[PDB]
Amino acid sequence: HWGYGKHNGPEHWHKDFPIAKGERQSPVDIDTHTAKYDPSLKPLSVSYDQATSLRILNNGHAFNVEFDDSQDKAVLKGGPLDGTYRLIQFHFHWGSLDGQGSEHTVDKKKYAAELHLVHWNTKYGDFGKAVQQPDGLAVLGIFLKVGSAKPGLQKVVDVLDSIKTKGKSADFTNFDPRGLLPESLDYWTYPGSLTTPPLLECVTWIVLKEPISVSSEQVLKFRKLNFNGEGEPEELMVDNWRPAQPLKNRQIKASFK
Ligand SMILES: NS(=O)(=O)c1ccc(NC(=O)COc2ccc3c(c2)OC(=O)CC3)cc1
Ligand SMILES: [Zn+2]
Repeated sequence: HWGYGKHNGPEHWHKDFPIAKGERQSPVDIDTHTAKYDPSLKPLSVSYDQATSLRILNNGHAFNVEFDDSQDKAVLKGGPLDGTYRLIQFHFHWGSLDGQGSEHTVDKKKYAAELHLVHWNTKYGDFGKAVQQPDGLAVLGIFLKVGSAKPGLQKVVDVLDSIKTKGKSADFTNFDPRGLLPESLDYWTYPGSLTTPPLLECVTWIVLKEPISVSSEQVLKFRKLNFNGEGEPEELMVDNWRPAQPLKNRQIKASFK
């Protein structure tokens, strides 16, 4: 099956998922000089005060913190979006070394990790239908650099021992995702895709300019997770990122001058 190894990694995905060579694939390099300020972009509206986290799962490619998305509780609106997008899960991508790990890059710079807060357009009724639509998802991407610890991430870090291997899950209630945001909501935006199979071209990408700082110990703990299931040779969950894909016929717009 697909993964991030030499024999099943990103260069192989097109054989089972031909859209991997499509016209709006993600991630991309964000060339900050070529991104144009769009004064018609509105501020992002992040309404997470009623978020209800439920569970954390190691799915064999990352860990997902999952939310109750059966009502409008944690929603993203505004920015480039029309309508209301409900938070369903967040996860990260990260490297084996602090110098790599992000999916998006900024002037070819790689951050140590990248957080994806995944939301689906409520006009499509549930997540499975949304991913079949060109405006079905809005993913908020936030870069992680290594420096000072992020206090709001520590609850995530400390449960990872309990989901070391693929298929393990743990209760994860009462987690506040606002503790993962940077101060500024300035962003870049462009039309793209899921960055893992099935690579569907259903995502409005909203990538924040301001990274968050996490400590070396925090990302160290991400790197102790396993891609494999319990009882099967240990493969550390590192470098679970897809590299930048061709921009093709797309413009990245900036919300800020
Ligand atoms: N890296 S990315 O572009 O942000 C990116 C973001 C999101 C995805 N896809 C998903 O999360 C899938 O969600 C699901 C899928 C299946 C089921 C679910 C929830 O619940 C169940 O009942 C069992 C079935 C891929 C990539
Ligand atoms: Zn992701």
